[PDB]
Amino acid sequence: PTPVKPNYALKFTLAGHTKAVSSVKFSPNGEWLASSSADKLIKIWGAYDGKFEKTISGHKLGISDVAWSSDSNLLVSASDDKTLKIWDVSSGKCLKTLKGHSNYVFCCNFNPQSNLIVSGSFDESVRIWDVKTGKCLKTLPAHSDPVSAVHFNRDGSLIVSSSYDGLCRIWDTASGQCLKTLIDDDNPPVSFVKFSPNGKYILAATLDNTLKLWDYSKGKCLKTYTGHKNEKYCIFANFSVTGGKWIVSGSEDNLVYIWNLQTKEIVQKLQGHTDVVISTACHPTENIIASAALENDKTIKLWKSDC
Amino acid sequence: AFRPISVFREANEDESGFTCCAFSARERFLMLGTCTGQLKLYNVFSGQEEASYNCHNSAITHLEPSRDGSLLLTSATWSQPLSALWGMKSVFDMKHSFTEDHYVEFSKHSQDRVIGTKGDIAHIYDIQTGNKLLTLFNPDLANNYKRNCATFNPTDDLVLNDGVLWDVRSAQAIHKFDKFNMNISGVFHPNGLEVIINTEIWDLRTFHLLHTVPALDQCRVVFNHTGTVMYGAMLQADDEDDLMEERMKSPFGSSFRTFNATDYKPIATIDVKRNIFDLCTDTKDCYLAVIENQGSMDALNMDTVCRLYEVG
Repeated sequence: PTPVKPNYALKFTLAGHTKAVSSVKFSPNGEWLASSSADKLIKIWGAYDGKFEKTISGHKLGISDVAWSSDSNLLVSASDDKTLKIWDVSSGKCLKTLKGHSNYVFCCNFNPQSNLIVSGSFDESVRIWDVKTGKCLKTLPAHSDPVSAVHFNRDGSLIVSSSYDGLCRIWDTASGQCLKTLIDDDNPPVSFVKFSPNGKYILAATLDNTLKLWDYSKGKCLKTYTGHKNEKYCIFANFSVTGGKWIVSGSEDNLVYIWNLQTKEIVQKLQGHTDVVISTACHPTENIIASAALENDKTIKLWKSDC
Repeated sequence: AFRPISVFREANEDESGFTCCAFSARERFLMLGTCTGQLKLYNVFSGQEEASYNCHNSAITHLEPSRDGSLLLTSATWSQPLSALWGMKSVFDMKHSFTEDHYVEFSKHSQDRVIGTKGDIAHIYDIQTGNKLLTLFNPDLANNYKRNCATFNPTDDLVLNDGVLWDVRSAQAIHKFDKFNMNISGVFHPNGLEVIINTEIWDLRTFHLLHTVPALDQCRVVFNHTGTVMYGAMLQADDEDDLMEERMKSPFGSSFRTFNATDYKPIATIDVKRNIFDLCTDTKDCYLAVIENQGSMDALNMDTVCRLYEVG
């Protein structure tokens, strides 16, 4: 039974990071939660009880992003030290150090097959890397400003990138060609983007307090979600699909916002964090939302909805 | 005469990351900040790393040790706090933080206060309590210097912020120096008689223009400890849509010059052929330590070395 509105409540608060928490990612098998911090550390927790599992170390500066491989065995991290790192989660060892970007790496993701990694950087480029060898396969002159997010589509044939230059770009993975450029009347910085689960839409956040669901092939904005505060930080956003169709996002008023995807009405606002909520994640099978907050908070919270 | 004495890179680092330096209280040892936020203590003659401490999670831009060896000021690139005051006596710890001040200096006569800068605003803190004693800013008199750095005068009774002269006692701006460049906000000459604001040398008493020094354009300056020679280095131009690999990458160009501290006439021009990150001298004005970046645009990272020269 899909509820009319969700009913998320706080169940766990995960402490341990000593600086702002930048990202939280549920492993695809639903067993684990990975968090990256400005404290240069990755941390692995139990997805359901929040039990601390381990710390993964190696980066020399803060970490912006982390991403699971499809089999939940590997992790890729993008750091301000200009590198990405591929990690064995079980051993916590750095398997590879992807070097190539000339400045901070902000975003990273595996493709569905997980043989490739895509990264975006402050250096305004997008890079496609071979996971096995760690060598950079392609360097796309993607934008004329820092790249805020990169994401593969369901079958890995398309990449989507967002940039402070106000543009979203759809790229052909195999050929590296830019297939589409989404522009808006105004071009406020695009602080986040990702494909929808079906792959036909992209969810793009702009630093004007707005989330937008786009049909990128046609370049039409289908849905707009507002009510939250987002002018400064690149806040991650999610499609929640396990108990109703929701859009979930952090906010600069320290709340987690949840909208009805179809109607665009706010259906819930989770309170508890004491600073900007910059990252949220939705468990792959259960109605669980992980949220992470910045320097004045430093904690991860798990919310569960019985509806 | 700048006779080479020693040279050394960061130990156990394929990409040496020295970014700033200052001689420590203990003779023969140099403090160096790094691009990974570390403060390291090195033997300047042997090149051996003696110590390393974590200070920030971003690169250190500037530091200053107090004269008595008990305190250290650091400023980072992109971390919280942005600047910090550390204790160096016995154990190394953080005494205080200055959250969003991108640059900090000690007071000069009595070093019981810190002056930090945030944009056009100056903050004056007490070293002991760490409390912000003063916030100096006037929108009427502001100049909006892009590289503004607030600073005390030698007797700590005057402050210079955004090209505005402030009386500390009354917290009242006494005079605005006109804006003749976009970046440099000026400093006090150690003689306490004049102010050096980019290419303009103003008299403190009469506000007359004492000197036009075109060679000081966009320069940061530091004096020997007898106040008789002034080293100046030109900041790296920021251009606009300049090539990547050229964007920032070093705070200064590859040259620094020496000036007679009384008539501001040139003495020597040294082009080390490597972008400069920082330079300093010891209390006795015997040596000049300079952080110089070797490498190429090919490099995605700096590869700096510290060179020690004999002050002729």
